[PDB]
Order: sequence, then C-alpha cells, then structure tokens
Amino acid sequence: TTALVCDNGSGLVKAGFAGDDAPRAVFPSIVGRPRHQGVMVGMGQKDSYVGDEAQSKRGILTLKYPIEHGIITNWDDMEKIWHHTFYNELRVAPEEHPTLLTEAPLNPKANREKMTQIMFETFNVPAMYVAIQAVLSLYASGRTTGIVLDSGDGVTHNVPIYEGYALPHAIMRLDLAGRDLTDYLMKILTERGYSFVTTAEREIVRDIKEKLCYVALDFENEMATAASSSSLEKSYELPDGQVITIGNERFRCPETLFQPSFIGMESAGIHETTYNSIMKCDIDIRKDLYANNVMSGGTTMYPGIADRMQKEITALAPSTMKIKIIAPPERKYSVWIGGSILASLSTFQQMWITKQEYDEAGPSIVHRKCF
Amino acid sequence: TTALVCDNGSGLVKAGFAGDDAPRAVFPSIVGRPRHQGVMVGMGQKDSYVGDEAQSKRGILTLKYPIEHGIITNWDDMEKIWHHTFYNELRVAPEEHPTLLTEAPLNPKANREKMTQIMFETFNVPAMYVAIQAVLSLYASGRTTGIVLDSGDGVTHNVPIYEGYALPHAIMRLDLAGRDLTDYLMKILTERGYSFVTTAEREIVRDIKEKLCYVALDFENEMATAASSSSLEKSYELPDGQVITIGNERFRCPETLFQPSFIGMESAGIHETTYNSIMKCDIDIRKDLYANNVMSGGTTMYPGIADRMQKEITALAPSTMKIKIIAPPERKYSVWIGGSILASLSTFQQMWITKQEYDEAGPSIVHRKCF
Amino acid sequence: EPALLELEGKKWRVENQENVSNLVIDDTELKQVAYIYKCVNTTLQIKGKINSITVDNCKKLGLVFDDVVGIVEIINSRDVKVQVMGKVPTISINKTDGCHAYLSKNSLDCEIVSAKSSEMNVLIPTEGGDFNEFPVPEQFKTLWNGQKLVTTVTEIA
Amino acid sequence: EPALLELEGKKWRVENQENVSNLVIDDTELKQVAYIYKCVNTTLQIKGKINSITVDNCKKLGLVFDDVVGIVEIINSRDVKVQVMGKVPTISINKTDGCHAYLSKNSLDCEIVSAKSSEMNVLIPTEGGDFNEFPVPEQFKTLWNGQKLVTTVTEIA
Ligand SMILES: Nc1ncnc2c1ncn2[C@@H]1O[C@H](COP(=O)(O)OP(=O)(O)O)[C@@H](O)[C@H]1O
Ligand SMILES: Nc1ncnc2c1ncn2[C@@H]1O[C@H](COP(=O)(O)OP(=O)(O)O)[C@@H](O)[C@H]1O
Ligand SMILES: [Mg+2]
Ligand SMILES: [Mg+2]
Repeated sequence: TTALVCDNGSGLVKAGFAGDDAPRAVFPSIVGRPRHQGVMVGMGQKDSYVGDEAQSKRGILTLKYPIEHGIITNWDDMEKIWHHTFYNELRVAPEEHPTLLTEAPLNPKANREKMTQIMFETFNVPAMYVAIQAVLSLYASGRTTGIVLDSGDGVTHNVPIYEGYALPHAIMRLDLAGRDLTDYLMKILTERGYSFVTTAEREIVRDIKEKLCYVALDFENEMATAASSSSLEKSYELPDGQVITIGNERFRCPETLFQPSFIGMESAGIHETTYNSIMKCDIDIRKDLYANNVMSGGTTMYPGIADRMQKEITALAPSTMKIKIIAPPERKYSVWIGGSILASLSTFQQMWITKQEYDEAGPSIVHRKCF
Repeated sequence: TTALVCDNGSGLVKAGFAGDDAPRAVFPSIVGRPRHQGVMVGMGQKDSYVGDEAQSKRGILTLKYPIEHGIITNWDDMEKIWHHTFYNELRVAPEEHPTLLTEAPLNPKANREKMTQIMFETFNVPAMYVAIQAVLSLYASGRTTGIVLDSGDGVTHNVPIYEGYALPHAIMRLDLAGRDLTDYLMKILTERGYSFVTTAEREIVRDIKEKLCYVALDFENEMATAASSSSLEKSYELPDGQVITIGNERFRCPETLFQPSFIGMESAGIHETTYNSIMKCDIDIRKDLYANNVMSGGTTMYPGIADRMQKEITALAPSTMKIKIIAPPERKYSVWIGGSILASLSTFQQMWITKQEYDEAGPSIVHRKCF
Repeated sequence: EPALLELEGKKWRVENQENVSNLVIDDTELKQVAYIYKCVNTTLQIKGKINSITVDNCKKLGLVFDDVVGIVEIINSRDVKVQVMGKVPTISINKTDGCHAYLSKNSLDCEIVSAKSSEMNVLIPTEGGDFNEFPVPEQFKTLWNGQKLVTTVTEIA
Repeated sequence: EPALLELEGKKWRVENQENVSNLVIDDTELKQVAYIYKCVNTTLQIKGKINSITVDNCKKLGLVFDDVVGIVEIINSRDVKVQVMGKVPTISINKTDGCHAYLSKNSLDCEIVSAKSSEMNVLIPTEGGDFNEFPVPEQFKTLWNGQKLVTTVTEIA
C-alpha cells in the first residue's frame, strides 16, 4: 500500500511516494491569505492559496511562512500546506496512504503531538510517523552516527547523532541559509551595475547562485586570481536573451556561509559551528563524528564546499585526527530520500502509528512509537 | 461548622479559625530534613521536623524553605508544613473543617491547581478556597480598590487592585523584607562592638528591630540629631540581663526599605515602587489608588513608616493629588484577618469548592470557583 | 448540554455556548468582569472598557474586546483567537494550545505572559491592511552558573 | 495491568511497573537506550554509560543513572525524581508536573530544558552531606519592542 513521504521544509515542501528515487512535488512552504484588518475572528474561514500561486500573488496577499525557521509555528497555515500537498500537488486521498512526516531538530514535544493529531483527525490517515530531518539524512548515507550539516532555505543546523539518537545539547542553529545567499548575491550584483529587485528577478539570482556560484578553497588566493585575470569570470544568459558577465560574485556569495560578517552577522562560520558542535560532544564519540560528516539540503550543493570544509576542520581539530566530509550528490533531497527508504522497508510496517493505536492513546503516542 | 484560615507566608505560616480575632498558630514556614547524599530516590520517606523545631536544629539538618519568595516551590515540603499546621499546631482533623488558603501575587495557574489537589486528595477536606494575599488585606480595610504594600519576611509586593481584581502588569516584587532588615541590624550593630552571630542571637536582633526601630520622617535631619545629642539613643536588655545602648541603628535599619543601596541593592525604594506601580495603572483608576494605600504584614509595623510614605509619595505625585496611606494596627495579620472575615460570612458558604465539585472537575475548578 | 449568557452580580456568565458567531456584550461598566467558560466554536465581542476577562476550558474560541483595566487570562483552552481594538495591559496564556493574540496600535506595550502553553502568536498590525505574525517561545534553557540557576529563552529568531 | 522489564533490540523496555523500589539495569552499553513507560511509584537505577533515557507517562517515578551520552527526557509525567551520579549533558522536562533533577559534581554544566512543566527543582550537591535546592522558572514575559518579540524569564530570585 503506497505510503507518502512529506518533508516539511523551511523554504520548500518535498512530497511523494516512499520508494520513488526523488520527491514527486517540490513547492514553496508559503500560504497566502487575503488581507483583513477588522474583527479578526473566523466564522467559516474563506479562500487561501498555497505554494508558487501564493508567492506569485505576493503584492496583493498577506503571505504566511509557517515553517520559516524549521519549526511549524501555525497549524491552520500548516493544514493548508498539507491539504495542498495531498489533493492538489500529489493528487491523492490521505485516507488511503500511511504518511511519514519530517521534523526539525529541537522540535517541541507538543509540536510532534500536534503533527500526529492533525494527520489522524484532520486528514483521516490510516497510519503515520514522525522522523527527525538530520537522522533521515544520516540514514540515507547508511550511517546511524555522524554530525549532519543541514543547510536549507531559511535555517542551518549542525546535528550530532549517536546510534540514531540526536545529542540535543550540541545541535547548533545558524539562521543563515539559502534565502540569505540569494539575497547577498542580489546585493553584490548591484556593484557590477546589475539591478535584480522584482520577485521575478530574484528567481534569476537564485538561478545564477545554483549554477555559477562555487566555494573557494582559499578565498584570498581566489580574490587575487579574480583581480589579476578574468580567468574565473563567467557569462550568464537572462530570460530576455541578454548576457551578463559575473566575476568574484561567484565565490563571495557562498563565502558568507564561512564568513557571516559579509551580511552583518556576529555568528560563527559553518566550519566553526561544526567543530564547536563535535567539541560539545562526549570525548568517547568525537572520533566517529569527525570521520562521518554528512552534508544535506540545497545550500550544501555548492561546488568546492566539501573540500573547504575538510581544510577548515583539519585546521581546528588536532593534527592526528581523521576528518571525512561526506557530500552525496543526492544531498539536495537526502532527508526525503531517507524517509523514502524508511517507509519502503518491509521491517517498518510494525513501526507506523495506526489510527486504531491513536484512537486509544491520543497524540501522546508519538513519544513512544516515534523513539 | 468551624472553618480554617491558613496564610502560607514566606517567613511564617498563620493559621486558625475563621471568626477568631487573630491566628491561633504562628510558626516559621521551614521544613527540616535529615542530611542525605546517595541514591536520592524515596522508597517510603523517613522523619521530618517543621517550624521552630526545624529552625532550632539548623546545624544538623538540611532546612527547606518552600515559600522563601512567596510562591510555593516544593509540594512534599508544603504537605509537611500543612500536616504540621493541622495535626500538631491547630490540633484538628482536616477532614472536618472547610479550609481557606492564601496565595502569593503572580501565582501560577498550576500552583493554585496543586493547592486544590493537595487539600482534597492529601488532606480529605470537605471544602476549600484560594484567595490572593493582597486582596484579603484590602478586604480587611473594607476596601475592594487600592494599592497594597505588603512587606513580609522574605518578599515585598506592591499590588494594585481594582474592584477586588489585581492588575498583574503593575504588581512590583522587591526581594527585600523582614529577614533583610534583621540581617542589616546585625551588620550595623557590629559597629558599636556588639556581636550577634548565633541563631539564638539573631532572635535578639529581631526583637530589637521590632521594639526600638522606627522610620525617620527625614533621615538626614535624624542623622544630624543623632550626631549632635544622645536624645534619640535608647537602651535594650539582653536575656543574660546586660543592657546595650543603641543609637542611629534605630532608624538606619528600616531606612533600607526606602534606600536599598544600604544592603547593596540596585532596587528602587518602597516609596518609588509604590508610585511607579500606580503610574503603570490606567489613568482612569490612579486617583482611587492614590487615596487608598493599604499597608500590610510585619515589615510595615515600624513607627513613622506611614508618615514617611505620605511625604515621599506627595513628592513624586502631582501637587494637586490626594494621598492617604492606611496602616491598620492589625496590619501584621491583616491577610489572615481578611480570610477570617471572609470564611465567616454566611454569604460565602456558596463560594467554597466542595469535594463533590472536585470529584467532577478536578483541580481546574479553582479558576472558575476562585475568581 | 446547558447554555447561558447573563450578568450574575458583576460578572458576565458566558457559559456552555456551542457554535454562535454573533455574540455581543453591549452594556458595560469598568467595575464588571467576564468569565467565558466551556464555549466551543463561538465568537464573542465585549464592547466598552471592563475590569478583566477570563477564558476557561474553551475550544476554538474567538474573543474581541475594546478596552481592559486589568488582564485577559486564557486558561486550559485550545485554538483561541484574542483581539484588542483598544488598550490591554496584559494577556496571560496558561495551559492553552493555540492562541492568537491580535494586538491593537495602542496595546503595543501589552505584556504577553505565558505558562504551560504552545502555538502562541502575537499579531502586530501594519498600515498595509493586515497584521504581521510573530511566534512566542515555548521551550527554555536553565543552567547552573556556580551560584544561581540562569534561564534563557530558546529563540525562534 | 501488564508488567515487563526487558532488552528489546537496543532499547530497555521498563514498562507498566507498579510499586518496586529495587529495580537495577546492570548490563549496559553506550549504544543502548532506555524507555521507561507507565511506571507508577517505582525506583530504577541504570548502571553504566548509555545513549539516552526517556520517561513517558510515569507517576511518582525515581530514576538514578550513572552516565549519559545524549539526553534524559521526562515526558507527560508527574512527581519524578531524576539523578546523575556521573555526567549528563541535557535534562529535558516536558509536560511534566513535579520534577527534581539531582545533579552530580560533574553534571554541573548540565542544561535543563523545560517546556509546559511545573514544580521543577535543580538540586546542586554541597560538601555538607546534602544538596541545595533551586526552583526552575515556569512563567514568562513577552514584549513587542517595535521590531521583534522580546521574551524574559519571570525570576523566582
Ligand atoms: N544547486 C544548488 N546550489 C546551491 N544552492 C542550491 C541549489 N539547489 C538549491 N539550493 C538552494 O537551497 C535552498 C533549498 O534547500 P532545501 O534543503 O530544500 O531547504 P529546506 O528543507 O529548508 O526547505 C534554496 O534557497 C535554493 O536556492
Ligand atoms: N512589630 C514589628 N515591627 C517590625 N517588623 C516586624 C514586627 N513584627 C514582625 N516584623 C517582622 O516582619 C516579618 C514577619 O512579617 P509577615 O507579614 O508575617 O511575613 P510573611 O507573610 O512573608 O511570612 C519578620 O521578619 C518580623 O521580624
Ligand atoms: Mg530541511
Ligand atoms: Mg504574606
């Protein structure tokens, strides 16, 4: 019986069928609502638009970003994202498919309980499950122990994991990710005299970033190479057919990940946050975390990112220590891929929380059954 | 049917019978336990000592102060204070008497719920009630509107009240009260060469404070009067029969209430905290709070305190404004006196929460029935 | 099962209401208080300035009020929408799940007290025909510093 | 009604125990986890270093453990006593009422996470044959500063 996997991302929702090589539906986790200002109490809630439809109608609608920082802050908005995922994106009846949900790191016990409630009560699902994001990414690399660096759209997490159980004291949140890099690329492209301002122009900047932006092994070596010759410079074609030539912007944009001072952030770099996190962990596990560094999500897709990570971690960690950065090409959807493999296993049908089980224990059953 | 009134104080528990002119039992809200350090999990909880018995055995016992700051932080300790109040101090069967409990200002909804639970489940009471401390003090002055300055043993509160309902944004906590003044009196008596250090010597300092300490109308006028002549100086007889002569210590000790900088506190004075609190309140109620200032608890028993309060408030408030400080001589037990009058009224038997009511709603019934 | 809205003494007894969108408390005095209990899927509007409001054990409740002297207390409830049109000094959200505090351009100094609660959002109005949503934290971090417990707010920003 | 203590895969199934003071998990490995569920008035002691511990829906529970790699999580419980003899990085107290975290002279850096909880006390040991008790805050104050919600801890000191 075809089970659904739903990764509720800070920027994008990834949904599809467990067993499939990649998510069938990938859309913005944005809910758009008509603008209201009077007596704000809902009689019988009118019209709403989700995803690309919401995002395009940006000007005329109040947009709600419920997963903005990884954790769901609004359930009516989340129910709209889920109802759009089921009926409109995946075009399936939730009542017929057991459903797996991804959860953010440092997610409240009440948050996982409400996920269960909505699934059973609001979507009439036959079964469901709550799995942690970083864990699913590690599970994709076959590993159950490692420090996952998950860089998505709105948030970046360092999540140390020992035997499939996250070490919450060492989880590091960095509120610098995909949307920030796209924003900086826009800021530094104004320098060359290129002006990207419309919601439609941002799409081009996101495209440039994803296509031409690389992580320099040595930033200063590259800044001098970019200053001496036009060797590193590259051309990009715009929708209208004009060609723009971008230079040092190529490596200065994902350098914000390592040097947050570029966007005015007091925060330490992704290399620093990784090291710091492994240092917070017990001396008895540090070796395994050093040797099993797993990269995940869109903002890790940059070329040269893993090479730099090796170089910066080798620098902070003791001389003797072995470091292995793992960047699977699937890493853009590795959370979803993990959950896909998990819901697929024949030795997982026991693991689901059934509505018969929910009818008895209620939403509190998530702590026991999803351990 | 004889109803009990129990004021759970930060320093002293005041208990007795509703209708009686004063509390029958007045003892320290201290629970003393034997010293333990191994596997700290209770199989079948051994021996415990409450009140004066605990306090005297200070050296050999770990003492627990559960009401230290007004709010109860430990229920096993509180059950020991209550069980000692019932069976040992008041010598009554809780199962036969409906019981009223006083509550601190800014008390958690869970705290009032647990009070109800313990009363019904742990003491088998026929009925009970939860009333706020400052409210009961105001109710004693016949008033239902005013700003109560409650200065007890461990905490000082400014509690504005409109029509018997406290304004929580304007409640001011000052963690400077009775025990602090006694401590300072000990510190400044070392100056004259008198050394009070034993738990037994502190009792003498508390006695001096309560007997010889007054609040100066003008501190500097009195500090110059004390410097010029020995007119303000007074003699005190110690248990052994020796006589000590105390000078300026008389007014310097309760001056800490107005000048907290005397004990190293960054906090603003009781006159300032009062004004500030009335200022936080709505412009539509300020006049009534200015004209109805009610003083309550032991640390307000000082002579001259009300006169000074008038003088300092007249100074901060507009020139036009009427200020009336109200200091009833009963103020040392006015919370208890209030609850006594309340549990006494024939038009209050409706107001109690009965065990029949508890058997249905549970501890959540306190919010509805005690509104 | 039972159902009533009435002024008992000085307090408004809005009790056991089940599916009513047009509920208004028109006559009002500073002195009076409101106690909304066991209301399921109902909308209520208090017009004028009153002493205080409490919402106990209410499911999918919606309360709009003008002005308050004291406090608005949401207790043991779920999915509650609360709005000020005027001024309110404090909003307390206690053992409730899902609470949306729509403030007013005067109630911008309003203190939102929270305890044993979740899905709390403070809605701040803009001059753009809507409100910007902001979540309230619900997880905390206490440390032993060497002399005292130090508690810090686990941010969502 | 049912009652069992057993190693299922890698996790300890301490479930449905009712009035047992002498309960010890002696054989232990870093890899293994513990899930104490529906235990009423029982005392348990885990000897050795393990991955993590969870306590779900337990009434008047008492847990003593040696060392932990991850976290100890107390969930939907009441009147729980938890103690470290060694090291523990985090103690999470979630939707529980009455929780006493007895720390150890190494676990002094232990982070006590709290959410929807009450009557929480952190017990710090002294060289005087006892522990000094310290309450955990349970009420919070959020403000609109003009750009963001500012949440501050409502102290008990
Ligand atoms: N090839 C790529 N190179 C660099 N960044 C990318 C690439 N593909 C996606 N991203 C960026 O990463 C983000 C999407 O990452 P994702 O892991 O799906 O986020 P989330 O789960 O937080 O919603 C977007 O900001 C996107 O522009
Ligand atoms: N006559 C007095 N003059 C000054 N202070 C007094 C007097 N009587 C009691 N106190 C002091 O006030 C405190 C008792 O006040 P109380 O209101 O009972 O406190 P609480 O309710 O916080 O337990 C003690 O510190 C005591 O020494
Ligand atoms: Mg993600
Ligand atoms: Mg008192």
